[PDB]
Amino acid sequence: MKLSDLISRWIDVEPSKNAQIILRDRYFMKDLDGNYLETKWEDVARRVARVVATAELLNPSYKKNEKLDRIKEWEDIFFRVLKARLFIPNSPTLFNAGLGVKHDLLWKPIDQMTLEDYEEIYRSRNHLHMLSACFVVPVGDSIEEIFEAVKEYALITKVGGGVGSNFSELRPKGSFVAGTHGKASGPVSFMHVFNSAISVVKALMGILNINHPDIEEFIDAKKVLNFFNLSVGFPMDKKEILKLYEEDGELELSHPRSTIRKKVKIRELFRKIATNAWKSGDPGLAFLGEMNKYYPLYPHRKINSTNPCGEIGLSDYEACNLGSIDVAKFYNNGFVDLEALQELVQIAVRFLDNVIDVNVFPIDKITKAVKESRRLGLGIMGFADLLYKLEIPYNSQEARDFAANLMAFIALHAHRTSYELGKEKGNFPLLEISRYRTEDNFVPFAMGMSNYDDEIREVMKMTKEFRRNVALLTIAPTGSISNIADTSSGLEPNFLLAYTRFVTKEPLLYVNQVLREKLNPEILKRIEKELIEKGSLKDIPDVPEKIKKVFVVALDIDPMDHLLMQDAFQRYVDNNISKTINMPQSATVDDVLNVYLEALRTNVRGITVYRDGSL
Amino acid sequence: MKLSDLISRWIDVEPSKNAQIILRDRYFMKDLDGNYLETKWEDVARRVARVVATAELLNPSYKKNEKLDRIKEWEDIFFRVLKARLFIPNSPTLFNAGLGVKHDLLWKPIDQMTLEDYEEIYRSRNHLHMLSACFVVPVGDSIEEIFEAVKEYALITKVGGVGSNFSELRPKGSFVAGTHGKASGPVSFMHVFNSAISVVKQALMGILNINHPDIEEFIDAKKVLNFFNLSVGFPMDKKEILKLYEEDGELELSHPRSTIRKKVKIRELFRKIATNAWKSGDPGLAFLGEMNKYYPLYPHRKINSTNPCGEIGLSDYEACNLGSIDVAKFYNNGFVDLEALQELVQIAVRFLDNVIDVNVFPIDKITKAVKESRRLGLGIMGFADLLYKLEIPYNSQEARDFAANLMAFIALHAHRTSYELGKEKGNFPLLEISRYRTEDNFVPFAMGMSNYDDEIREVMKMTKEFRRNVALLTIAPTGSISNIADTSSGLEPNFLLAYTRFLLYVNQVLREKLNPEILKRIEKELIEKGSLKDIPDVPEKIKKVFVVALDIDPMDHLLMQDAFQRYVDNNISKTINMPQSATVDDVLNVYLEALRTNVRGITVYRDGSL
Ligand SMILES: Nc1ncnc2c1ncn2[C@H]1C[C@H](O)[C@@H](COP(=O)(O)OP(=O)(O)OP(=O)(O)O)O1
Ligand SMILES: Nc1ncnc2c1ncn2[C@H]1C[C@H](O)[C@@H](COP(=O)(O)OP(=O)(O)OP(=O)(O)O)O1
Ligand SMILES: O=c1ccn([C@@H]2O[C@H](COP(=O)(O)OP(=O)(O)O)[C@@H](O)[C@H]2O)c(=O)[nH]1
Ligand SMILES: O=c1ccn([C@@H]2O[C@H](COP(=O)(O)OP(=O)(O)O)[C@@H](O)[C@H]2O)c(=O)[nH]1
Ligand SMILES: [Mg+2]
Ligand SMILES: [Mg+2]
Repeated sequence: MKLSDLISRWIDVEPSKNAQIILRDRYFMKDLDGNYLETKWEDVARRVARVVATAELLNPSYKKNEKLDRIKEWEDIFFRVLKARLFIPNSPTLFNAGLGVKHDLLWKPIDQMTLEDYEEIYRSRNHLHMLSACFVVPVGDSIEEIFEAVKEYALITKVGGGVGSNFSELRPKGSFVAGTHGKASGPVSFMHVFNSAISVVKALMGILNINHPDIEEFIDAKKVLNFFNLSVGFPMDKKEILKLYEEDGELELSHPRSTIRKKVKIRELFRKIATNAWKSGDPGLAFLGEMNKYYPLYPHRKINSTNPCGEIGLSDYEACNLGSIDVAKFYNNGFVDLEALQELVQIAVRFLDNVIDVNVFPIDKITKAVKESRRLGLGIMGFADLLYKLEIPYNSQEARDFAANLMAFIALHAHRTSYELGKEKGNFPLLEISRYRTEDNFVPFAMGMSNYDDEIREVMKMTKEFRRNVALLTIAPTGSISNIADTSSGLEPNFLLAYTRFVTKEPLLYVNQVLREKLNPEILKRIEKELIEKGSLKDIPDVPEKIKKVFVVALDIDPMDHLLMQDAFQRYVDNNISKTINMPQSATVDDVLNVYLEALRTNVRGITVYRDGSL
Repeated sequence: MKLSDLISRWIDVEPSKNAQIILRDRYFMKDLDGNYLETKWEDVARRVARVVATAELLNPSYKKNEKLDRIKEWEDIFFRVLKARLFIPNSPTLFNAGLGVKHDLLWKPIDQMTLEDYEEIYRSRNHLHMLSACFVVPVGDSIEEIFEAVKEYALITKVGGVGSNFSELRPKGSFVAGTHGKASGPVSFMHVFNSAISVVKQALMGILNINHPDIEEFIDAKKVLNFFNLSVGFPMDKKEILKLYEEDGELELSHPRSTIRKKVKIRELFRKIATNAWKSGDPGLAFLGEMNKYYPLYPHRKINSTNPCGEIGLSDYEACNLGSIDVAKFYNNGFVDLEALQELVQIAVRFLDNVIDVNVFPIDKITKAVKESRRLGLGIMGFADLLYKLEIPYNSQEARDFAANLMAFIALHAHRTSYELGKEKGNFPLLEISRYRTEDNFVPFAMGMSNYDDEIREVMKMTKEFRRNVALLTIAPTGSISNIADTSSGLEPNFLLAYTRFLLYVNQVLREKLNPEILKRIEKELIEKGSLKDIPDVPEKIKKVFVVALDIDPMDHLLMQDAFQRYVDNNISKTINMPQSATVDDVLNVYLEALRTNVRGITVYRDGSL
């Protein structure tokens, strides 16, 4: 089917009542009187579309005469595509698009739009029209830098971004300084200033490397640092670490600018991490090494840290804007409609590329970084619900293969578009010095799970000359936009099939739409209460097999099947993937370690685990 | 007696065992293995004397061919005055002078020094060569400026004490034309500063104006910010606030970037301040308005904060280096040796003024605000011990008249030294646009309790043409330097006559004027009861004279602060000590009196509080 026909099937469907509460809450614009400028999703769509379309001015391929009706093509498409809720950019894009712009340009009917209107939009974008979500900033070994980073966190947060850092440069607690001669506080201490800053500018990523002398104390640093997610950094190769472990080897903890040295059994270090994650979900693992392995600019540039949820490895001062396709709405008669998914990837990658052009950053080292690489994060949401529609159990193999294929297709046409764009609009500045140029068989992910592999290699070849973006794909958690879209989040399985929203306060008993659209209505009413008490189908009498096997939830799916699904997707994603490894209450410390080890033998770039009943 | 004879009396009097312990712990320079480069107070004195003498390199009135002689004469006068402990610069000067300078150079004999040697000292001063106690930084109403400020706190603290007025920060809940938000408030924002300092190894000043919407929350913000002293700012005239209180009127709380506004009874507010001070000692009162009244650069520059102990009111990015004279060493047969004192005062001013030129700051706008104003903080210590020798009770009008004359004489000669350095080296860049120039009869303290006033008036007039410094005087706490000097602290009475602190003292003047054996006898009781008051079979004359802090009532405390402040161009560190049984009304009563006197701030501590 044609995108245009699918759009016509979605465009007049309004968001549900649950999304609407969310929209009125933080998403509809409010004039300084506290009033409402937007009252319906449609309006937000109009605003965002118009503004993102605006980046077409900067297009060297357009002449004049043509430029107007042209931007009026992209605004309509972008518009149609977001009204349908077929593609949605990260929240920042939706809050801040067109802040600074005059209130009568943003919503006026399109065929009253003039060329000068779109130039005015371009110019009126103020210092809070920050349309991206992920940032990383460094924190060098120095006070001037430490406290400049605290300032940077604040400002990025003011504008609605999430940021992280590797703190491994900070010399250990106890070090010599002069300096001052007072002794170095250590990174775990300095992270308190980071924590305190954000407590007052109303989540962050904090990484320390496994070989830092203070690591043991970091692993323990939330037993506080309540605005931090913490992960343990592995900048060496995965294989190197897995080896050392299986030999019961020892690790040298040391730092360039100190004389503090220690040796620890790596198994014990892992046990310490495992226990704390077992206890409370922190810290995660970040396989920095593995991220660099696939980084076009490594070792010229370096990936040292992820943003708060791990899904973008970013170099210093680099940011990345994201958005996601609801693959659930591409379900056509037992198949994913590839003909409509392709056009939309085409459309989405241009949209996201356009965002960068209309974007404003609090710190122009970040503006620089961004213009230089133009790293995007096209992803998906609604995947679990799509598995539902296709009758594929999440925890299966079929599911992972399908996943790998879906992702592979998207990867393909996403990059083919970075191509057609690097042609039409000019290469991302740093192409030349990238592994796309000086390498040969450079692929920004592992592959090995799809037919599309060979076509992908070609394209990465056609990409030695034309390429708008260092990278293009990710899988975000989509905590909010999957809500807006009425669909499951990112690549996660549904946590529950049924729960109780309270109206604001009344029992509104929500059941998953697809469960409704498939399981018998009488059956449902019987089981409902029990489903909500147990949070799963599996132990419920008189529900057919077909259905318990298809409509699995996160806790129905064992840790390993989670891990392996993450692997399938990482194989065709250039950035990382946000994935919680859910573990049953009855899981042990050993169970966590085993997850960790498996993670080591797969192509996952990080690890988050969550034990049910932990916190 | 000439200063140089005075010097000969004290130069060989060894720092006491207690003083020497302190010197080792934190003043004697150590080499890069924790070995001792300095083992004697004399070494400190040499090093500091020489570094500061080096400033003479930049003297425009010396020809290149007299410089070496002049530089060495200053090192020598500085060295002697310091070894004798007649005058001592603020700790940072002790800690840091000479950092970055080859060792073979700091302590070498003066006879052997060349013009090149001084030049090598001047040019090898590193970024830790930070010689000032007191800083104030602005904290403007943006995320940008708030976190810049925090980084400055970090930086100053890493090398230094700092205060801010947080009043620019829109009230908690305010509209943020920035974004979705609601401004967090000055108080929460101050938590970032406390947290930064909890982590940078080196006390902080936090001020919020009485009429900022968050003042109530502020006043309670320590009923944490464990690193802050807090004060209420009164930017408006002291008279105006007294009137309001007497009329039982109301104060509007507002902020130029908020719609948050509220009315409060000034009395209930004051009583709340006082209630907390009564419990805990915080917050103090900072009479900003009264600091601006005497601020030569007002209204073009403005004073919004003090440093941590409140003794220097400073404009944005301004820093100030302190130094104190031990006035007890000036006692001579019933009198203060005013001849000797005047010479030291001239030296002490040049010394402090030279410290500027060899001082390195960690932020260029401080370098600039200091070069432009050249504010000094010459003060006194040993005042209480002096009174003992003079047989004058601290709690009497006799002491306070003595204090005013004493401080008036010092003020006199200091401003007169400032004229002379103005003439010899050049005026403080902003002389031309200050009230010493653009206004007649301007005086930067209230005067009014000395025969020296007239004389001070005309030195101020003369200072129309030449003036090296916008301001010269303070009275600092002198917590550590008065120990280095074996004397009493600032203008404070001795807190105790005999006491063990971490071991044993016993007041040296009391040792000297008390009948021994009937010291031995009573010594047990005094050491526990903490006063001579209720020990019998001790005069009387001794009882009257040898009073301690808790023997002196709060008004006698406060009026001594008044007496000195009439003759100090900056402010004054004085604790108004209250007995345990004092009441919240006794504290209000202090404040009311504070408002009538010429005091520039208030600190109260009730015995038994914390
Ligand atoms: N005063 C301090 N207290 C605690 N830690 C400090 C202090 N000053 C610096 N540190 C920590 C911060 C960094 O982790 C590290 C480097 O400090 P920095 O400000 O760079 O000193 P420096 O660079 O002048 O001396 P160094 O050459 O030793 O790095 O030590
Ligand atoms: N996200 C936030 N959380 C808490 N307080 C904030 C936040 N953002 C700003 N503030 C407070 C900090 C300052 O006191 C005040 C000013 O913020 P600031 O960054 O100056 O906004 P702005 O200058 O961009 O716009 P404006 O000054 O016109 O409101 O608001
Ligand atoms: O409340 C939030 C949620 C997310 N993020 C950041 O936005 C990224 C994308 O998260 P998600 O897709 O879950 O957010 P959404 O765009 O659906 O609101 C996260 O990894 C974080 O870097 C953030 O700063 N604040
Ligand atoms: O630990 C300290 C003690 C004092 N001061 C500063 O020095 C001023 C005066 O302190 P004092 O005279 O007691 O210090 P000393 O010169 O005796 O070391 C204070 O208000 C602060 O500005 C500081 O920065 N850190
Ligand atoms: Mg450094
Ligand atoms: Mg602002």
